[PDB]
Amino acid sequence: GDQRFGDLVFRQLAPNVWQHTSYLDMPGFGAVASNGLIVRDGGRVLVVDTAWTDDQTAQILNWIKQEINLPVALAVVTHAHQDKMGGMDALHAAGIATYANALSNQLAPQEGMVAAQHSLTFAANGWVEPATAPNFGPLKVFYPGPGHTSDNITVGIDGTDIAFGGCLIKDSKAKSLGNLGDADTEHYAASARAFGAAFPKASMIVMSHSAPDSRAAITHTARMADKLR
Ligand SMILES: Nc1cc(-c2nn[nH]n2)c(S(N)(=O)=O)cc1S(N)(=O)=O
Ligand SMILES: [Zn+2]
Repeated sequence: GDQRFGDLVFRQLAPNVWQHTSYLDMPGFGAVASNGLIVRDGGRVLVVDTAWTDDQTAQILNWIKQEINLPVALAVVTHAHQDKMGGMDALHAAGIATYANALSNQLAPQEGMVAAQHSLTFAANGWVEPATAPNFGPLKVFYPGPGHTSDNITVGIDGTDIAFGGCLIKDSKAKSLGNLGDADTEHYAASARAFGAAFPKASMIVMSHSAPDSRAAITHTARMADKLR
């Protein structure tokens, strides 16, 4: 099921969707996995999140070239942390248009990241303003509210039963909400539930640090976050 390519792992989730996995070795802690997505939309490819580094992200582009052999139209990055935006330079060097929440772009310098080249903005209910997400095809971007970070965004894949929660969502058997360093403990539970309500028919929930899970990943994350309030 899992395909090893260089230092990365690729898993096909649907006929047109793959999960990319990259690892960062943390001294005395062990290797930390981070997941993103690759979506084929006809004659082009769309990417959600970079890998931890530029070299790992260049390896994602190399896998796309070999396995799909279609051009990457754009990438969406889900917040200004290393696991999601660490490889922006490799996207830019390749000529790929990059998009992130305007807030992620504003926080990127303080977070030691390079901003995406375009900014997404959101309505009062969390849905992306469509003029800011042109020709996004099946990528349905939703800002669920502050949680893992104040800028965290999520992506539903239209035409599939998949939705990507990024670092906001943890798996159904997680014992904690992960790095809470930049988190909004007050609003986390409502943000997790808002992601679930935005994509109510998504049955496969993809996240940054666990393998794809059922909707119990959303409800369990919300239940752990209810304890932070
Ligand atoms: N272990 C780890 C977990 C998280 C995490 N993400 N979501 N929940 N926790 C993050 S993140 N996205 O930066 O906040 C980074 C690391 S590290 N120190 O780079 O290994
Ligand atoms: Zn993060």
